[PDB]
Amino acid sequence: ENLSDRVSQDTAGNTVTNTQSTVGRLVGYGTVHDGEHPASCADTASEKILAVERYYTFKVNDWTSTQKPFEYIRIPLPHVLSGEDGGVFGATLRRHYLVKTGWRVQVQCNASQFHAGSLLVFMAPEYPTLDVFAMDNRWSKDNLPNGTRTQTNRKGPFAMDHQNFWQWTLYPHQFLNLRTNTTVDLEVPYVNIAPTSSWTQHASWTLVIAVVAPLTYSTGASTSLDITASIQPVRPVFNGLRHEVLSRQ
Amino acid sequence: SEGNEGVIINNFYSNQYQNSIDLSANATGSDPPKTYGQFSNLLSGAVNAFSNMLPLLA
Repeated sequence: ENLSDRVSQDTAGNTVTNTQSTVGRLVGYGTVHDGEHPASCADTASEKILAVERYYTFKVNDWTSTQKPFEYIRIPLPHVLSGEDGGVFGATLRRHYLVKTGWRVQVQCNASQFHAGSLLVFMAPEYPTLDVFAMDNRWSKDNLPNGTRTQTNRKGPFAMDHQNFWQWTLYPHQFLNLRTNTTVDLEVPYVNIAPTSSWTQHASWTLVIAVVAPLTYSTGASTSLDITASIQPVRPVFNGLRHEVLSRQ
Repeated sequence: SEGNEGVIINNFYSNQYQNSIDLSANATGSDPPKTYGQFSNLLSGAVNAFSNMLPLLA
């Protein structure tokens, strides 16, 4: 079973995550979101809402024997938490024009000492997601590695949404290797083209889950491994208060 | 006392040879010497501290 300097807890409001097999928290770019006000806004921000700075936990998908290498699932931020599952975060988010935040994630998946396989979990700024910024529905190897080009663009070399997955480890990441761990912990600071974001039309960060070494096991072993995640906005700062977005969807 | 021996000369054989060796045992036991000689096989590298370390699991 799981041990000692590998047993770890993280308290967020009224939220706390525990793992008995961690490998540490990878802090991307080596910095955390400071929670500082955007220098481009004259209005004072609403910040430090306790009800907002906690972990939102929901399920991603199911890992099976069938997934092939590099098939993935994307979770666009802040969008995934802008709805009902986003609690007061979502509610506040829908009434502000702009949000500036960092992310702290934990993705979870257990198997046994008789299972073999590994996931790659990474977080990437400006990763190409669905149009509508929603979590992918099923695993896909869609539009890797040359991007999506137009129908007719018969001879085009590639499109700007290219993604050479052979290099996905350039992104802040950690491996969820079944023989080693059960959880992966990442944290990223705020990065964007501007001092704060009009989140409505931009999913600036994407949490990506990909298979790199396919699931293997002998008969009688657990057969499908669920994948869940805990996401927490790190010191979000809101500005430009107005009426509700509404069609939140 | 002594027996029937009355030679002037020092015994040619030393005592540990001429006689048995009277020993005395103490009630509470006695500790063996620490070592019976210097013959030994040695175990090295038993422990740690120092390598291509702390890349090494917790």
